[PDB]
This record gives sequence, structure tokens and C-alpha cells, in this order.
Amino acid sequence: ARPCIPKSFGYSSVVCVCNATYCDSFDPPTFPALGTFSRYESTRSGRRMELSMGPIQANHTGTGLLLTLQPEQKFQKVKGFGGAMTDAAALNILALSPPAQNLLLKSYFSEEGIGYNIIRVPMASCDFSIRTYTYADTPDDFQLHNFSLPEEDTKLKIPLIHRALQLAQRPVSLLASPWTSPTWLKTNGAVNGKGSLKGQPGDIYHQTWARYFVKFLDAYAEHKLQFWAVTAENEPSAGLLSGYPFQCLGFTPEHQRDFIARDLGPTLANSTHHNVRLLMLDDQRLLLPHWAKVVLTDPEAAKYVHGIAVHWYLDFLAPAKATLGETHRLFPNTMLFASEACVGSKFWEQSVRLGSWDRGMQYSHSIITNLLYHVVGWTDWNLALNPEGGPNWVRNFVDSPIIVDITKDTFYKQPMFYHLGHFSKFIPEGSQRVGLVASQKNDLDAVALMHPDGSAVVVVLNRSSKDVPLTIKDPAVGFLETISPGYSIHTYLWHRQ
Ligand SMILES: O[C@@H]1[C@H](O)CN[C@@H]1Cn1cc(-c2cc(Cl)cc(Cl)c2)nn1
Ligand SMILES: *[C@@H]1O[C@H](CO)[C@@H](O)[C@H](O)[C@H]1NC(C)=O
Ligand code: NA
Ligand code: NA
Ligand code: NA
Ligand code: NA
Ligand code: NA
Ligand code: NA
Ligand code: NA
Ligand code: NA
Ligand code: NA
Ligand code: NA
Ligand code: NA
Ligand code: NA
Ligand code: NA
Ligand code: NA
Ligand code: NA
Repeated sequence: ARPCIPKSFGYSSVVCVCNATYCDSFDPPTFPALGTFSRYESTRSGRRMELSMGPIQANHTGTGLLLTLQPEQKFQKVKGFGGAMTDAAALNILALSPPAQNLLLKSYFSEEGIGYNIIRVPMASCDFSIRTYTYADTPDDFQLHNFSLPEEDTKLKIPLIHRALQLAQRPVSLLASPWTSPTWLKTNGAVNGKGSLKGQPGDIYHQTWARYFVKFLDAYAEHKLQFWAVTAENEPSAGLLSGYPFQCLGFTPEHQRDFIARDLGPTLANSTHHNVRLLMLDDQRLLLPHWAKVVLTDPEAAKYVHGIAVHWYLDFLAPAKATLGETHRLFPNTMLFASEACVGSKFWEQSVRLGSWDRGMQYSHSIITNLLYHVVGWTDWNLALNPEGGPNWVRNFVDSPIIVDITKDTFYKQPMFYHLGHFSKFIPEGSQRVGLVASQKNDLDAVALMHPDGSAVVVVLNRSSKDVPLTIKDPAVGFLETISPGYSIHTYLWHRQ
């Protein structure tokens, strides 16, 4: 339909400019006959998921790298891709005029955008809020009679979620994570800093906190929203660090184990929301496999845990094989799910870099690595931020695939938006990762999957400056002759039948 309006802000590539009356979008998906492939291409030089087609031929013209599909080697099935409807994201979106808001939401959730099917929802406030609050700040309310949803939920988050779901083609799954409990449940009486639940698993504080999960699910269900899963705590390890600056609730692995076993698991099971899944960890994968060993070798905890949620912030010092791979080896029937990523929260990282191709590459590289190590899904952090990377009440300003400049009723789609979209748009839920064999050492990152209808999708990322000639072989169709340019990402799709 409408192409990208490029704009440069002095970094390595361009953003795409959208306003109240214009945003770049796709035509409805349409895919060609057997023997033809579809290629979507994004480049640092400015191409943004541009579509072209070509032949899959019986003859093998290329003499360079060959990537050979191996559809009989089957791995994990995919849950999906998405981002977080934080307070900061919803404030930025709702400060656009309504027509602009819809172009933003369609960008993420529609088939004319990139088909997100996962939304992470914080349970009350986190750093990406403009104030500190929980749903039950009234102290010594252990039956949670004064549990209530504030304006952030009822006015910002929930209406936007409702609109995302209306616009979405695919069913969207909601995932909830709490940052802090009511402070009168905490050893330190504060929203942040080093503190855990008071007492011990099974007691009144732990039972009240588990009841808080049910109260949250009831509240959202009253607004006609139901959750696929919750996490046992966002970044539980952070709450063990002296002086941690934002909302946290510390658990040791043993404390998470016992809380799930004694309190959260049974309470969820004894509730009308017993079908909601429980994900453990929700933290840096450096904590793996140890956290998995502690929780999952206890059968009274393990029976309640559906999967393990990981954050990407320490991926660089923890190789995937030693963490995701060793965890899948030890517990092959517990899914791994990437529940949060963002660029710009480390020091030295300037918060927002509009047009940064480098930060787009970081996203796709991470997604490819996750997929090659059994991860079933990948979830961005804030869906939208302002040009400073906020709001954020502790000024932990970070980057986001969409940056909203409300003073101009304008938002910018970063290279991160398109690098994610090379996956989210073309790997529907239930797709299965299959083998892809490289014929020789190379600089590319690639992954192959099969849609539920048996058709093929391959993503090829080139992080090097050099053009790499490439052949992709499907044993049942033939040879796809192409080139992966320097600083590019491609998604290929083709029927196999
Ligand atoms: O704002 C987000 C929510 O509060 C939850 N995750 C975000 C907060 N957060 C955590 C980190 C972090 C970064 C490194 Cl490098 C190592 C470690 Cl252990 C942690 N960065 N940002
Ligand atoms: C909106 O977007 C289009 C696309 O560049 C542009 O022609 C138009 O001037 C923009 N401005 C406003 C105020 O809508
Ligand atoms: Na730029
Ligand atoms: Na090969
Ligand atoms: Na929030
Ligand atoms: Na909230
Ligand atoms: Na406050
Ligand atoms: Na309340
Ligand atoms: Na859901
Ligand atoms: Na919270
Ligand atoms: Na909370
Ligand atoms: Na990590
Ligand atoms: Na973000
Ligand atoms: Na996002
Ligand atoms: Na299809
Ligand atoms: Na690469
Ligand atoms: Na490429």
C-alpha cells in the first residue's frame, strides 16, 4: 500500500515517519505458486521490508554458500512475538490524535503491519510509570478487599489492549508480570531496594500475595480480558541487591520454588483462572541452568510451572549453549520463552538513537540465537517511548522500536521495528523450527521454520559489510539463487507443495 517516508537523525540509517494521515503499511498477504518464492528485504541504505519474487529452479547456479532446508529435522513450535503495554507506552500512544493512534496500533498488530500476537502487561507500576502504586496500597488488607485497578489500567492500558485485539488478525496472548507487591507485605516496607515477602511460604503474607494474582486476573476478566500466562515475578534477583532503584520483590531460587509450591501454584489452581500458565525466572539467562535446577527438581513446584521466561540484558556474558541449551537438555519438556528485551538501559548506551541500524541488528541477531536454542517466543519491552526514552520515574530511559513525538502528532518506526517484523509478520503461532544446514563457514545468521500449513520461511541476517552470494535449497522444490547484501536482513517464504 504505502511506502516508508524516510528521515535521518544523524545515525547509521533512517526512521520511517508516520503521522495522523500517513503511515507505511503492507497489502494483505498474498503468496505465489510452487516454484516461486517471496523475499522481503530491509537494508541499512534504506529499504524497509520491500517485497520481490523469483524462481526456485532445478539448476544450481551459485557456487558460494549453500543453505539447505532439512524439514524432517523438527524442533520447537513457536508461541509468537510482541511487546509490553507499559504505562509509559500507553501514555505515549494516547497522546497522539486518534487517527495517528490507529496507524501506530495497525503498524504492530494488523496484517498490514507486522502481526504481533503477544502483549506483556505489568501488574501495577514499574520504572516505566509516572508514579509508584500497587493495586492494594491500603495497608493490612490481607483479604484484599480494597484491591482495585487505577486509571493506568482502566483508562490507558486496557482500552489500548482492547483496540490491539480488534485490529489483530491472529489471536493475541496476554502475559502479566508484577514488579512489586504492596509494601506492607515486604521485609523492607518500600517499593524498591533489597526486600522480599515477609515471613515464609504458606503464611499470611505469601497467601495474600498469591491471592493478589487472582485478584488481578479477576479484575481484568471483568473488563473482558483473559491471560495466557503470568510470570512468578519480574526480575526476582534484582530484589536481592542493596539499594535497587525501582519496583522489585526479591526471591532466591529456593524462595521462588517454595512460593510457587506452597502459595501461587495452588491458589491459581483453586481459581477460575487455573488454565493460565505460570512461567518462572523472568530474569537474565545468566541465572540458568541453576534457577531451573532449584525450582524444577522439586515436584511440588514443577507441577505448576509451564515454562521459563528469560530477559536478554545479560545474553552477551552468558553464551546460549551454556544457559538455554543446557537448560533445555536438563528439562526438555519445559518451554523457554524470551519475555523482555530493550536497547538503551546499559550505561554508555545513549537512550534513544533514532535510525540506529545497529540496534535493529541486535534485535534480529538475538531472535535468531533464541530460536536456534529452543526458545518458543520473543517479547519486546515498551511498545512506544518518547524521544528521550521515557517517561520513567527513575530515569531509566531506553530505546523502543517506535518513538512518539507528540508535539508534532508524529511517530517514528525504528530499524528495530522492521528487524522484529521480519520475524513476527512471517512466523505465525504454531510454526515449527526445522533444520537449515550451512554448506560452509559464513558470517550470516539464518534460521528456518515451517508454517502450520507446511510452507517454508527462512530469515537471513547479514551483520557484515560484505555482500554474500547465497543459495537456498529445498530438497523438494529446488534451488533459490540470491544475494544477502552487507547490512541487510531478508525473509524468504515459499510453498513446498
Ligand atoms: O525497565 C525494565 C523493567 O524494569 C524490567 N527490566 C528492565 C529494567 N532493567 C534491568 C536491567 C539490567 C541490565 C543489565 Cl546489563 C544487567 C541486569 Cl542483571 C539487569 N536493565 N534494565
Ligand atoms: C502527514 O504525512 C504526510 C506523509 O509525509 C505528509 O504529506 C503530510 O504533510 C503530513 N502532515 C500532516 C500534518 O498530516
Ligand atoms: Na539517523
Ligand atoms: Na547446505
Ligand atoms: Na508500567
Ligand atoms: Na497498572
Ligand atoms: Na510516587
Ligand atoms: Na487499591
Ligand atoms: Na491472552
Ligand atoms: Na508492580
Ligand atoms: Na503489583
Ligand atoms: Na540475559
Ligand atoms: Na523499551
Ligand atoms: Na514492540
Ligand atoms: Na501460510
Ligand atoms: Na551476521
Ligand atoms: Na540478508
